[PDB]
Amino acid sequence: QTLKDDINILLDKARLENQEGIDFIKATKVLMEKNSMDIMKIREYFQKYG
Amino acid sequence: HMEAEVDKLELMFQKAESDLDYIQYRLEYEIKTNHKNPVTLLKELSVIKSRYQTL
Repeated sequence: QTLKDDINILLDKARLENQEGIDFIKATKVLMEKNSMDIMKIREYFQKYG
Repeated sequence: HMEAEVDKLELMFQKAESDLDYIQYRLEYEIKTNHKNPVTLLKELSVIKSRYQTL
């Protein structure tokens, strides 16, 4: 029983780490789009200034 | 004399043996007449208790 607990318990930590992972990459890939505009907005600015 | 006593002792042992032999014979009979087991259960429990630590 205790063995089926551990073997279950572990499976849980892995279900998670695949998750806590599978949305980081997307949670990071949204700050990417934000920092990608924020440069392109800074770049478009410094070329002209106005 | 003592030889006679020993003849008895030997006789008793022989009985004890066929006593034991019967008890066994019966258990085997009750066993045959009905239809898992702990034997393969141990092998299975080592296969799991292993690939748990591997995984």
